[PDB]
Amino acid sequence: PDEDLKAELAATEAIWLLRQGRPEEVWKLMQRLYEKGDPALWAVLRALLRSGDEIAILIAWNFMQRI
Amino acid sequence: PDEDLKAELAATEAIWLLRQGRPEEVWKLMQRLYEKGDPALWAVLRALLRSGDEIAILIAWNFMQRI
Amino acid sequence: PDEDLKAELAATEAIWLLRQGRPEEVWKLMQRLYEKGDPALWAVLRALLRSGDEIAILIAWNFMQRI
Amino acid sequence: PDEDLKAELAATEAIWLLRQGRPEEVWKLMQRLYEKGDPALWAVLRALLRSGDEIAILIAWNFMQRI
Amino acid sequence: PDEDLKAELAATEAIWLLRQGRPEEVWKLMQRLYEKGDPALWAVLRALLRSGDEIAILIAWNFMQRI
Amino acid sequence: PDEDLKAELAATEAIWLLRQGRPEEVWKLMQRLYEKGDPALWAVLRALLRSGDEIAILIAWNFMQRI
Amino acid sequence: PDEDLKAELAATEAIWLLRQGRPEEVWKLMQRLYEKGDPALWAVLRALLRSGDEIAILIAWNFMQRI
Amino acid sequence: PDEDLKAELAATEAIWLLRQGRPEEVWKLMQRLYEKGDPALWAVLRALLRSGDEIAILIAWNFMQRI
Amino acid sequence: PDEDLKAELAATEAIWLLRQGRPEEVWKLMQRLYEKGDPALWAVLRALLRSGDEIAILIAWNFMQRI
Amino acid sequence: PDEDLKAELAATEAIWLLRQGRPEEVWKLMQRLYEKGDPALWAVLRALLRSGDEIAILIAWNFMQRI
Amino acid sequence: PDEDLKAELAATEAIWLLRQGRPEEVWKLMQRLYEKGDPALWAVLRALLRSGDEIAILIAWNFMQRI
Amino acid sequence: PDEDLKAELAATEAIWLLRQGRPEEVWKLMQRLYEKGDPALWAVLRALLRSGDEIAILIAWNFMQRI
Amino acid sequence: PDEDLKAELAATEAIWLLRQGRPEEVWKLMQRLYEKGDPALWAVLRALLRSGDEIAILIAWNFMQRI
Amino acid sequence: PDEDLKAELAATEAIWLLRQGRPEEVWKLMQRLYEKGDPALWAVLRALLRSGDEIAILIAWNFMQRI
Repeated sequence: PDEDLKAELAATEAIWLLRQGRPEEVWKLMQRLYEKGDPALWAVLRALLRSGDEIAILIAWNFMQRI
Repeated sequence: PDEDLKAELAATEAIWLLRQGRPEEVWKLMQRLYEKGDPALWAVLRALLRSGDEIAILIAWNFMQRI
Repeated sequence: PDEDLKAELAATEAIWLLRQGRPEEVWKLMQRLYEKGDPALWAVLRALLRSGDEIAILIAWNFMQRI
Repeated sequence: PDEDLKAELAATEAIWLLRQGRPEEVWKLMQRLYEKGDPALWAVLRALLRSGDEIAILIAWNFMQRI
Repeated sequence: PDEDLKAELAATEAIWLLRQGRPEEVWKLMQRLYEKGDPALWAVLRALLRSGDEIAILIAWNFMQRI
Repeated sequence: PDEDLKAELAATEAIWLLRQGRPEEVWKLMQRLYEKGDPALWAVLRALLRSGDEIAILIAWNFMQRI
Repeated sequence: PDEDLKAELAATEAIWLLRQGRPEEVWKLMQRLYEKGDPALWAVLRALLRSGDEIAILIAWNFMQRI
Repeated sequence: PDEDLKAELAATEAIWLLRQGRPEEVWKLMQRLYEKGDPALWAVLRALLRSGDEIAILIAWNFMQRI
Repeated sequence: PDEDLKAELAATEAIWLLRQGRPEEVWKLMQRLYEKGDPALWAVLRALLRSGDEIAILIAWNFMQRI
Repeated sequence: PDEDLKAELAATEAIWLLRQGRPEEVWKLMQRLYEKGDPALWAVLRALLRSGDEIAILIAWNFMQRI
Repeated sequence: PDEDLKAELAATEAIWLLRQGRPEEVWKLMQRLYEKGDPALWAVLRALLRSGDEIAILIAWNFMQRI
Repeated sequence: PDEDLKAELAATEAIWLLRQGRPEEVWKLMQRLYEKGDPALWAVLRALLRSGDEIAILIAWNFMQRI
Repeated sequence: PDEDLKAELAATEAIWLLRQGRPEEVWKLMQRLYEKGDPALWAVLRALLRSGDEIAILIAWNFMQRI
Repeated sequence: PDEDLKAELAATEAIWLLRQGRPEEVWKLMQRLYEKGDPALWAVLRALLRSGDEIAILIAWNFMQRI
């Protein structure tokens, strides 16, 4: 399932950007995934919610509140 | 009470879709239940809230916020 | 795998009928599944055997003894 | 003793089919072994009985009840 | 990385204003940072969220809910 | 600092109204404080949030969500 | 997935030959699998490595050292 | 450092392919990284060595033995 | 008291420069504060002395030995 | 099974030569067994590997690395 | 013994390059030391082997295998 | 950061000279580093202060007292 | 058995050279012993393997891998 | 190394003079060692610092403060 690989890679990139302090790029990544209709958006959301970081949690909440 | 059977089946389908990674179909299921006025919507919401899964919980919150 | 969804729904309906006290309807459900050649029959049997209820266990034994 | 190898392979295939959810194919395997007069039938029966799975146990009982 | 120094100073000023009881000035500081496109906004948000103060937490939530 | 006295009195009145079962009057008090630009609004909010009462907490959240 | 069944059977035959004291036949089995390009070679290697038997471990090392 | 992102992605893909049972593709990934001179090869090697999986460990050893 | 804010910011910058490994800039910061007669010099000295870092402690001692 | 007796005798002679300090004769014994195609080679290898002696272990590794 | 100082410096540089993620430069350092006939090569090897890092250990093994 | 490598090497040389009983050479090393304006002077000072050796501590104090 | 004395002396010299930091001389000693056909080579190898020193262990492995 | 003997003798004489209550003679000994450029000065300083006697410690500090 290459879709699962793409989900894993998207979550890895999202958490890396989080660790590098680029919430704007996390938001842009989620935006691109949503615009494409890519299901990896939900893997990114799951990784953000389970990261345990407050900024990531609020990012996930706010992005779910708009899709 | 066939209504209770339908509620059980709706909650089972919703949780199964959740485990299969189809949040979009969970949302569509909730949308159809709401549009038809089916009370099984609340059984689905209860199952989501008690699933213990973050994505399901956020889905339940966001869907209650619109009906 | 929608086959797995159908199996889950069949097992949920069977256990619900059991809880509602309709062994005749459980038997009829198993009969219909067998007539169709539907593999969900085995999911129903597994759920009955693991229910821990004596009536369900005897129903499962007796139905397996005829297929 | 290539007969022991064939018994091992038959039991492995039977338990694999069990894990893959194909009781019909387990039954067909047992039927073929019985038709050929192959002693690996008893290895299959022993593996099913010691698997600890209720469906396998009932399959073993019902098949011994007909040979 | 003088950007990290600016982030540290912004978070220090935000928490100091919090201790001095000026939520309005915290909000104005966040507004200025957002207007300039300064990444120190996220350092301020992180400090507010991890301060453990209810007013700061609500301020952070409400401000993220508008950018 | 008579401003601190006014903050203390506002918080005392808010909590008293809460104990007397007048959420409408708590809301009106917060409304008047906001209209006049009085910083005692934040003391009232802090007292409501730390009261540990569910109605007061929801009142504080909802009022912060509008100013 | 018949590929998984073939992997299981290859590993079972390899470990059986090991228990029967035929390392030459284990090597020939691995050679045949490699010649055919069969992925069951890796299942055989994994079974040998996890067997905990010194001869099997050395066989696995030496065969990986040549493919 | 986008080089660190690429290293993270390469290691994630390598471990995912490992979980999907494609040692051949892990080897091809390492081969491509070596051919291009990409430093992510060492991130892949480190992930394999620390995965705790025997096949990954042997793959890492054998690949380091040829570069 | 904006004087207290300036003291807090001076101490934060001094400890940040310390963490970044710029003792020369810590010394220059103290020199500027002394030249301007700014009381934040003592906040910087206090932060250095309580940092628990040997280099900072010696810097504080040596600078006090000249003012 | 006189083959098992020959394997036992070969392993006994190999370990005795080991205790007598004649690694050259152990190597020559293994060479003769390999040249004749005698399966007792593997019994000797197993005895060396399980002897717990470093020299015997290295001898076994090096000899397997050439057959 | 300036030879001991040079050995210490070579080992420090090797471990630093290891921490900086430059295995290629560790290999080049070892190659230069070997080419010049410098005994600090063995200090580097010892430091790599006792570092407890898997990549360094494999580097040390592979380099000793070629000199 | 080759500056960090130079700092590491300077601290290693300083501590080695300390072990060799050459305080004069430690002082000369610090003098050269100061004359060149090399920031590795502070790494040397930190290593001396954390060495736990009384002579090194006094050397560090006395040298900081003159720069 | 004067050959046992020669083995003891060879092992003592090898371990002494090891303690003196001369791996090249250990290798040359092993080379001379091998060239002359002296059985003390195996005593040297055993002493190196049981020394517990990583460099000695690698030396023993590599030298056995060539004779 | 007769230099080490001379260092030992200088430290012994210094500590003996300390026990005899002649700090002036300790100071004169240090002065002579410094004037002649003898490295035994540092052995004397080390012995004084590690003696645990307050007068010796202050003597060592004050003398290091002048060389």
